[PDB]
Amino acid sequence: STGSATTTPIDSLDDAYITPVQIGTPAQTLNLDFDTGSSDLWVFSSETTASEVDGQTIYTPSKSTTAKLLSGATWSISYGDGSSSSGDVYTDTVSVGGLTVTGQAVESAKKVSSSFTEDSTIDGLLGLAFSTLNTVSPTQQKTFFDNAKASLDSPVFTADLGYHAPGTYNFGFIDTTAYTGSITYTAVSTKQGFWEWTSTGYAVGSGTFKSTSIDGIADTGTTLLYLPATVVSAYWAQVSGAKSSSSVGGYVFPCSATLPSFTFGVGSARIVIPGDYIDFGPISTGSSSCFGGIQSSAGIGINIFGDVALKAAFVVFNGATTPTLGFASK
Repeated sequence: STGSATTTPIDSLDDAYITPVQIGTPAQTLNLDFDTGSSDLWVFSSETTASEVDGQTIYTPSKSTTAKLLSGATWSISYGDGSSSSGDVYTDTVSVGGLTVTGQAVESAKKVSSSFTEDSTIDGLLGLAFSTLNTVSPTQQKTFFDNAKASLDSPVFTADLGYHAPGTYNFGFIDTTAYTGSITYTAVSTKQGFWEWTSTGYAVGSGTFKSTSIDGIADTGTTLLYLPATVVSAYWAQVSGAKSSSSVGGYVFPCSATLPSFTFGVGSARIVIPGDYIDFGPISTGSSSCFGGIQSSAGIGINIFGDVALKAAFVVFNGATTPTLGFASK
């Protein structure tokens, strides 16, 4: 089997991407944030505290003939941005782009933090990291991908995120028309439960490539590119007037600037992020200070190849017995 679903930016900045997901019988379609940095499939639901719902589409298990309470199971998750959610668990039929899993754990939110409430466009998350990170207790649950894997033509999924445009998540096949040149594969460590890999270096604009190992995670659920302070300083030093602002929470730059590209290494291959991808616009409406898309990972504890990086590539998440990651230009 295979699946193929379009993923669409939630706003004009590509802050996140939503992908329609069918849950239950008859289908209830919710728009979920596919997150390769976490491993819970959770949804706004008929159980979510009413004051914490503001425009989201909810899953109502009582209206699904295939829903079953997973008795005694609870979940609670906290994300790197400080947001959180928690609740109880149903199993139900879940389909993505024509690919169906029966008995998927669908984590129903009883509570969500303010950031989720305030984002009316995201109806929940679909985790695509390793199932060892799944938060369901006392019986840990598998991700949609883990459940689907044995049925897939090939044990892979691909992320093809657009810049200010829709893109695609495919399951079970590699669309050889969706990228240019060849795919370069690189080793993954699953020790922390993430799609963790080591980039071979970077360049700023037309500058020389610096060969240096940068361990980080491929995380579709993080907007920006978070890298070591040394690397980030080298980038922003090439932008007149750019500075790190503690009041704003990162690097800002004059909105009048033209940003240089940023290149990252994947083995001997190179992925180029155009300068425009690094512009996150005015810090507040009407400001002439713009927020940068490359930020320091210092104090996160991990480097994160978020959407800014991933959208510059066609990315293969290879979930074979020995997992790997592939990157191609597109």
